[PDB]
Amino acid sequence: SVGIVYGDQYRQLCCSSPKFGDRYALVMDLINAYKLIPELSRVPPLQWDSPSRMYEAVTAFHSTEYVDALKKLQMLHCEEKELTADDELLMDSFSLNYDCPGFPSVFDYSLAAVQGSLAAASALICRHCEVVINWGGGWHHAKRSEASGFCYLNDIVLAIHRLVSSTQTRVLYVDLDLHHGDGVEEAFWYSPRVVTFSVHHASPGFFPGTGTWNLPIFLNGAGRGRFSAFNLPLEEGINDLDWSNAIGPILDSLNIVIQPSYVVVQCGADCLATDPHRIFRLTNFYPSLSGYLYAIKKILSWKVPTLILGGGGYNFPDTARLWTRVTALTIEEVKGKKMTISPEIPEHSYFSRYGPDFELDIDYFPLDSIQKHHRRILEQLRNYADLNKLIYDYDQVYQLY
Ligand SMILES: COc1ccc(C(=O)NO)cc1NC(=O)Cc1ccccc1
Ligand SMILES: [K+]
Ligand SMILES: [K+]
Ligand SMILES: [Zn+2]
Repeated sequence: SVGIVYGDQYRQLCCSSPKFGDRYALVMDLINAYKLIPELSRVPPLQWDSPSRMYEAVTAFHSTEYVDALKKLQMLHCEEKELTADDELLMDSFSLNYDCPGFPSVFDYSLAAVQGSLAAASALICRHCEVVINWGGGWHHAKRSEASGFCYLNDIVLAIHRLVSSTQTRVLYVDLDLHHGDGVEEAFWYSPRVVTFSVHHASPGFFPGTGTWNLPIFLNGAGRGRFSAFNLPLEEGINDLDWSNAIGPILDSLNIVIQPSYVVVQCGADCLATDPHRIFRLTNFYPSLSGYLYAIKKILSWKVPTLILGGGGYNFPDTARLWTRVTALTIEEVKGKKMTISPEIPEHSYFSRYGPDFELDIDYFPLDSIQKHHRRILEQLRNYADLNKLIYDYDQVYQLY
C-alpha cells in the first residue's frame, strides 16, 4: 500500500510551533477534502516503552547533552520567569536561539517528527507499505549537537539510520528543498552506503552556505565515504523545465549505479514560484509539468521502497496544493489506479484559506553552467563506483546526459 503518517495527537503537535503554525492541518485537510484518505494506509507515530528507550532512539544520532538541553528548554518555556544567565549560555552552546528559539512545546514538537519518520521507515522495512509519506517530517538541517534553520531534531538521519541497519543495504537520499541538505549530508559524510544528493539554491550569504564550491573545489565525502555526497547548486530564477532537465539525468544515473535498497526524498516546497523566498519558479502544475511531480514520478518508476518527507514551505495553502498533488501521484504510480482531482478546491474546514480564486493550481504565470556540473557529477559518480567496486556500463550512463 501507500502509507501516510497522521493521528490526532500527531496533528496537534505538528501544529504547535510558531514558525510553521497550522500548515500541517491545511495539508492533511486538503488531502482529506480530495477524498484521498480512503486510498491510504494510516501509519501511526512510533511511541516508546520508557524514557530510556526514547533516549536510546534519539541518541542514535544526537548527543545526550543536546537532547537534555532541548528538553530543558521546553520545561523553562512552560514557566513564567525568564531564563537565568547560565541557562542562556547553555542554550547558546547548542544554538538553541535566534532562528531556533524555545516555545512551550519545542521538545514534543521536535520529537513528534522523529516518531513519524521512524514509524514510516519501519512500515517500509516490514513491507507493509511500498511508499510512505510524512508531511510532518523532513527537518534536514539539525546536527548531532546543534539546532539549525528551525530544525531541532533530524528525523531524516534517524529514519535513514534505521533503514541502512535493517540488513548489502544502500540508501539514496534526494533533497529537493530550496536549501542545501547540510545536516543529512554531514551525518553520512564518511558512509558509502548512504549516498546523498541535494539540489538547491546557493549564493553568497544565502543559508546555510554549503553545497557549493569550497580554483576552489567541491568537497564530496571523506574516508570510505569519499565521492558519496552529491550537490547541484543552481542560480535563482529557474523554471520547471530547466530544473527538471538539470536533475533528471543525475537521478537516473544515481539509481543505475547505486542500485539503492531504499530511497528517501525530502520534498520541501520552498522552490515554488509563490513561496515568499521568491528564488526559484517551480509550480505544482500537472498537464509545464511541475519539477516536483516530474522528480517524484521518475523516482517512483524505479519501484524501490521509498520514503517521501516534507520540509520547507512558507506559503501554507500553496504548500498544501503541491503536497496534495504529490500524494495523488504516489497513489496512481504505486497502485496503478487513476486519481482524478478537480481543478477547484472542495469545500472543507479550511476552504477560506484558498481565496480569492479557490483553484488547485498555484496562482502563477510562466545552461552552460549546468552542462559543466553534469560533467563534474558524472566523473564523481564514476570515481564513487570505482572506489566501491561497483558494476555498471559507462555507456548507458554517459548517454543519459
Ligand atoms: C535562517 O532562515 C532559514 C533557515 C532555513 C529555512 C529552510 O526552509 N530550510 O530548509 C528557511 C529559512 N528562512 C526563513 O524562514 C525566512 C522567512 C520565510 C518566511 C517568513 C519569514 C522568514
Ligand atoms: K535541497
Ligand atoms: K555519504
Ligand atoms: Zn528550505
